Amino acid sequence: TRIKNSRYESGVIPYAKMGYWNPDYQVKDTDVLALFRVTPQPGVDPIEAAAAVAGESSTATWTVVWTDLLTAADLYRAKAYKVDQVPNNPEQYFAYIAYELDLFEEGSIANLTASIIGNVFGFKAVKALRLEDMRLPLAYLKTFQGPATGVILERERLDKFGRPLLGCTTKPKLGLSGKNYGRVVYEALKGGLDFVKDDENINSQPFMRWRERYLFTMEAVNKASAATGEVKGHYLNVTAATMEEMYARANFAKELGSVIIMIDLVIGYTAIQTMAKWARDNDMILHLHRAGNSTYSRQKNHGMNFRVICKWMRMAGVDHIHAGTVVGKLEGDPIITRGFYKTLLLPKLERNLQEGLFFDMEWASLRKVMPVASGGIHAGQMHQLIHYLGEDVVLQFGGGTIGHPDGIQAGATANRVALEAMILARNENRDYLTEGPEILREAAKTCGALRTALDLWKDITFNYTSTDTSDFV
Amino acid sequence: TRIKNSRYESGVIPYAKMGYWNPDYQVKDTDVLALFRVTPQPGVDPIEAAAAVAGESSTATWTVVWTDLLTAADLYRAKAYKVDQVPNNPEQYFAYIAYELDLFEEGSIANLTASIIGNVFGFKAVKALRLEDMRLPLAYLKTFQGPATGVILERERLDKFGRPLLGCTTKPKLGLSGKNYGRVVYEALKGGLDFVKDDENINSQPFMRWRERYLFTMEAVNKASAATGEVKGHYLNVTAATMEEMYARANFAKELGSVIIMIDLVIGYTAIQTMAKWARDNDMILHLHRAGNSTYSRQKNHGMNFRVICKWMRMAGVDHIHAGTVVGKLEGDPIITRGFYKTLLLPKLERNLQEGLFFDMEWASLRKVMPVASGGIHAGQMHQLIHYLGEDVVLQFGGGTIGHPDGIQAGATANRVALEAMILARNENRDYLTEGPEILREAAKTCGALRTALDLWKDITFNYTSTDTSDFV
Amino acid sequence: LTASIIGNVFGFKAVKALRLEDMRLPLAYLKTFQGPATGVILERERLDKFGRPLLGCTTKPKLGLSGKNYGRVVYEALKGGLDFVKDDENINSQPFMRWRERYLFTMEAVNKASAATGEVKGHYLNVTAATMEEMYARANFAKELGSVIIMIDLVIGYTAIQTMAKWARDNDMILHLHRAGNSTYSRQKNHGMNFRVICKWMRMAGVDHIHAGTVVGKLEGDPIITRGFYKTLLLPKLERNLQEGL
Amino acid sequence: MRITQGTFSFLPDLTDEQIKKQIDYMISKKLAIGIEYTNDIHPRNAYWEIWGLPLFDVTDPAAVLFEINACRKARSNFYIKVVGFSSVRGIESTIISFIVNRPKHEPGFNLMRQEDKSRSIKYTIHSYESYKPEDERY
Amino acid sequence: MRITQGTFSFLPDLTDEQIKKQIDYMISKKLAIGIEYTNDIHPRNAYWEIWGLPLFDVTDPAAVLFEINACRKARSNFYIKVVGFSSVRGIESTIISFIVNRPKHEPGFNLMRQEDKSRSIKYTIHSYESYKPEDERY
Amino acid sequence: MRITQGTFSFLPDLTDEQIKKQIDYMISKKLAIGIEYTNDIHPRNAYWEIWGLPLFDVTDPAAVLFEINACRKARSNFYIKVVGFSSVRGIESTIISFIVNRPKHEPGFNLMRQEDKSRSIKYTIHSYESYKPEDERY
Repeated sequence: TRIKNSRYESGVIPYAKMGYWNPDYQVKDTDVLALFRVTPQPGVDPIEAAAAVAGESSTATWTVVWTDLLTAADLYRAKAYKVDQVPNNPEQYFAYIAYELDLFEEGSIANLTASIIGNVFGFKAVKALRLEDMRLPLAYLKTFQGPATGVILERERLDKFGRPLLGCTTKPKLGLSGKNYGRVVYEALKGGLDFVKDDENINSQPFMRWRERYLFTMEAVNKASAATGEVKGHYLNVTAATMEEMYARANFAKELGSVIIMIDLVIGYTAIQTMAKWARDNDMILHLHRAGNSTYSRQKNHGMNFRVICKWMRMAGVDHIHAGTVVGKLEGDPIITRGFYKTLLLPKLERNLQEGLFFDMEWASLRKVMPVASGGIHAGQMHQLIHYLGEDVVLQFGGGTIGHPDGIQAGATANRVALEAMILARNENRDYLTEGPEILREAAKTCGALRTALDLWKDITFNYTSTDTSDFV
Repeated sequence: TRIKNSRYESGVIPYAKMGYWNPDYQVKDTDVLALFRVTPQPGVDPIEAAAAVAGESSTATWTVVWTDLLTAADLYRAKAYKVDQVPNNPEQYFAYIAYELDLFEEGSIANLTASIIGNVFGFKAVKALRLEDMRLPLAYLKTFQGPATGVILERERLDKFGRPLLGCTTKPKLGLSGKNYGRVVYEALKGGLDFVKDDENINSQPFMRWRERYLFTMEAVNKASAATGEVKGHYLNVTAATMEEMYARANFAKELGSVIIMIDLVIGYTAIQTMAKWARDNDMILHLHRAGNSTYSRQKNHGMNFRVICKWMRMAGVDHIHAGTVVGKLEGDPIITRGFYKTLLLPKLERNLQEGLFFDMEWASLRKVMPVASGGIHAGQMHQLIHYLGEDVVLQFGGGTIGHPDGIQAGATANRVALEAMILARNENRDYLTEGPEILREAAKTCGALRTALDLWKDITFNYTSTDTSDFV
Repeated sequence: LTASIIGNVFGFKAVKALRLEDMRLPLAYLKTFQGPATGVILERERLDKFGRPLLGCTTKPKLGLSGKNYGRVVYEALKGGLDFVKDDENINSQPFMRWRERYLFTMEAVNKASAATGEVKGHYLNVTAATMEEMYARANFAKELGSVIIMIDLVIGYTAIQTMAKWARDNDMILHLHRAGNSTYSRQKNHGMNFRVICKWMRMAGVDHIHAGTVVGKLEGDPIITRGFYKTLLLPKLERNLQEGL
Repeated sequence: MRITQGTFSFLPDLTDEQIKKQIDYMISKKLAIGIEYTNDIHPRNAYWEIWGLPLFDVTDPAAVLFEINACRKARSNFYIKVVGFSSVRGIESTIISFIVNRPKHEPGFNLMRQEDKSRSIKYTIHSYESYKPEDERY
Repeated sequence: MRITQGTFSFLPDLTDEQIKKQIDYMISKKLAIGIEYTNDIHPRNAYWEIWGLPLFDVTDPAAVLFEINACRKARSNFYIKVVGFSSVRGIESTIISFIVNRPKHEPGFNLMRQEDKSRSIKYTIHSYESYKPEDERY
Repeated sequence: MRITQGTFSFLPDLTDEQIKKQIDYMISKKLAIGIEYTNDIHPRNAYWEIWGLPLFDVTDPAAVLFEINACRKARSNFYIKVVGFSSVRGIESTIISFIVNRPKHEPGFNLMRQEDKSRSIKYTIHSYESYKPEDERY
């Protein structure tokens, strides 16, 4: 007798008809925008698919519920407002969705992600789904901290400008003892590297508990500083099972004087945000290793594109983040990669279909995240590295240092000299990309360390077909 | 010069040659085993790919390093000991890899995943990669806590046995105030549901701050208890940006006497592990919403299969985890899903190629996790539900409850009656799968709400092709 | 915000007189603020009183009464029909009555008033004090005894007010703000700061109540100007209106 | 005693004509109209029992007055109130709630004074009728 | 009100026939069968009175039905339930518990709302019948 | 030893011609150019002695090179560096800093090891020359 008869009378109706599809919607400067790469099941109308993604990631459900009336439903419902066919693919479409600001909890990556990537990726009606880019609004971006230290403050604390930084992940990955670990750290830092680091999987294990590594490593870092006159640092990994344990390692790092520490993306968003606040509160540089990322970022048909993670992580307040190399061993298209670097460094982003940046985006003055290039690179590629990656980046040579036949110090010097020669040439306005090999050759004439390096990995290359590629090239 | 001449002299060599490929390797009961679905780049030797994944996720690096000599290298190297082609996909192969127990930090999901899924997914030489299954050894498992509560203790705290539990995610997902939220909670619990819950994205927003929801919701929960004579509860979502904020909400839940709380997978492994300990130390049931999971568990060619997540989360200590409704609106192949439930429920696990379980695995007496079926289900599928999902599970009807025309109490009663009716029939040894529609229409003769719910979603079905299917069907 | 906007300009020799009439706080800046700890809506929901103005009473005489006596007035006025009763702005802790007695006795009167009427009753327990520590101690005791509401004076300062707004938000308590001292700079038209500005700052700070004026009462209150203050505090959006002063 | 919850409980019980005008008011403000009741008038009993679903696009006050008299009939010895709900963005809550039916006699409340630390007291308010099972109240 | 503890309390009271079927089921799953009762249905009363020792190697459901009726005869106005216990290593707990006897009329429960800090409430649920001595309940 | 602070300290000391090119680069980046010096190369000594005021809208590298030499002449045995400051909103900081003069010989640093709690050490780095008054260093 009280049963309803209207839009809210019990029963199932298509999402496109529940208010989730509105091609006339005018985007508000306060809306959170998302761009998905939708692949609906055969037989499913893409508009209805986009609308299902818009519905299920905001306020809808598979059937009509009258409780909507008890809220400002017309405002809270997300709207799919645009659907374009993917350039050369009859099975994919780019769906633009707008979300009202009031839907999200201020400064929480977890809540942001809970809505955006909560259930939509498992919908049967949608054969494949991928989050390609997001437009975080100024007013929302202001509720976040942003990089704890930031590229500018970082360089000022390190007293190092106008040139990339150099680091090195200790090798072997696992297995080394504390005393020996520090040995490697001393040699590489004194040799010329700015940083040395624990591997993402180096925490606390039977072959080496963490406290010894911290002690010995700090002795190594200080000797190096005293042996070079530079502010040196080693990424002490505080990654652990619980927040209490992580705090225990970060605080010990703080007590011993470390300028920097590291964490793995695998700890999770909440732990990350917690650490980002800790770093801002404790004048520490916070390096983030993207462990596990490629698990959902590699393929072009499903998952999340790394540039979105770049936005979220810069918001969270992380100081460094492996954004990829272009000539290394890991996946990384040059143009898409330029996208990642811009997202982490620029104060404002501009739409660029080639780079995969679908939205213009102000950064509300949040500090800059320092990009890290690591995996498979070596001196000799320096011209390409500078050319693609630029000035603001940490060039990390793991085996590219320790592998040198004349010792760790030698490996490090080779990289440091290679790096400086190349940017001294850049500054001189030389076509260093072209003159590259010769520039290194001309520098190696004065440093045996470099000469050797240049011969060892002379033809070492990683040419393969990319998976994460542009659609407008 | 004191250079080298052997296996550790500077230089790059194939992975299969660095000691990462061994078809004769003898698996130790203490080893951690992994099964990867590998898609090598055209021109790459499957075996060399396997070995690469083996090396890159263990101790290897693109170039030899003599520092291996300072460790028991031969022991810390992971070894791919078996590689076979996937049944009907010549581009793919299943690769078994063994890791030394000493490689992992005890009781840490972060360290575990940092090694296993750290960088191998972004390797160029491998076009696609997916971690299909893991074999965690007793010795390692004993270092983890396991579910804080466990199905058994949970059932004893609720005093409800021999039948699935019933829940309902409040709808709309977002937009509702605290006062109105409590109204829904009272009505549904009172009508027959065992649980009601916050949606994964309901944390604390402008339209509703968390503390109000907690106070009103607890008033609603106790009223339902007094009105039914049952132990009732509501999943209070404590998901937040920082760990401190999460404790603050969990503690309030504990302060007000809630019997259960929930968190989103999106907070991260470290935050999850931290909360699992808190729930164990505070007698709280901890529900985990798989938020974001399908972001890497959907496609069959790349990512991580959900059962791996089931294993990591059971180890972590979660009490509930969404494991799918086979006939719901989200992906769910019946055989693959049966494996999900077994992983979470059984004390011993048996290899079954149809289910996707590639290893035999003792659970080391770790407690059982209560699987949760949620998404587009309604009364009328009850027979299919009991048949596919089983006795131990929480059937969650969100829209399938609140969408009832006779109100929320009625909607809940329909589900509660259908459930008991079907269980009663199952127990009476009847072939309920076949007699399902009858058993319901039969019980519906005595319950209007049920009848009403049966006519409303009679035709509603979500039949689509499965993306994650067995390779041995 | 205030340090920049009103830090020095008002004492600049070259400017004979200056008055901050209004400000437009950007949306992106407003999100960095908490806003009312409780808010009108949730407040009416915790009181179960809608569709009508609420009723209060400031105990009189302003000073001099004892705790025991203070509770007498509270009980009588609540049971009589008022929704609230309150400590006067200058009632804190003094020789004629220390705060703890007042809190103890008043809470008894409140609970009696609730039992005698079937309504949720409350008494603004004033936690205004010299230091933050002391204020927390008073606020926390009110929290302990179950008070549904407390009050503070604008005279404690912006930082103490913001500290309290957070506390009230985190402890499910209604936060009432008495404009103590406001007219000291908001009365004249040629120099000072217009009250609608303070209304905005205070709404941003997170206070739950604020004296915004009576038009026909004993205190300054132009009907149109006052209407401006009210909208500034209630409306979800403000519209330019020269007649009001916005 | 007289329960004074509700917007007009200090005034005499409203006539159906007065109730009618209050409905016209609610209608004029585009509100959802709900009818509720209980025999547990604790001021903190936020969720009274609901009478059917709320009446949404009401235009004819007689339709509402109808249910009100229907509920009165089915719950003579219960408290019954009418509630007006607003969906406007900044409100999304009740903006009116008044009593439309009271049992003949209201015993009142019992107050418990549990002695805690020092002079502190943990209070408990409970209606006398609530000490009996529902079907035996009023 | 109807106490809905028990696996089938939303369905009508089971017949001896249906109970016999449930016993077959329990027997098929090698469960240890016990009978318990109380006149205090507080949802948190984990320890009902036990009717003798639990029947272990049950082969004939009549033996169980006999005691169920024997208990009924002795505690006619008490709630009576049957429990199935599993000793399988990972379980070692009840895996089914259903009502086989209800008193004639159930008053329901009383809800105490003790006001603690701020808006917090410490609740206490108590059956109206439990306010009387056992020999005088139902 | 050789102090490696500065952007190109791993390359041979720059020639006035090479320096001239760097000044070109700075000019193109619309940077402000400053000249600073000290005889206390402690890496944490963030404030070297400033040489006059920074040069702002520079168009001729020779002008800058003039002061670099003017300073070299006045501070033969001091470290001297050229700094490039950017004022772009996001940067507002030094974006290049290189050495343009070193004393004839650098003794290096002393490393104090003050034993603290357990195995922890509170370190102190100090140049051997800094142990001498300014007018006697290098």
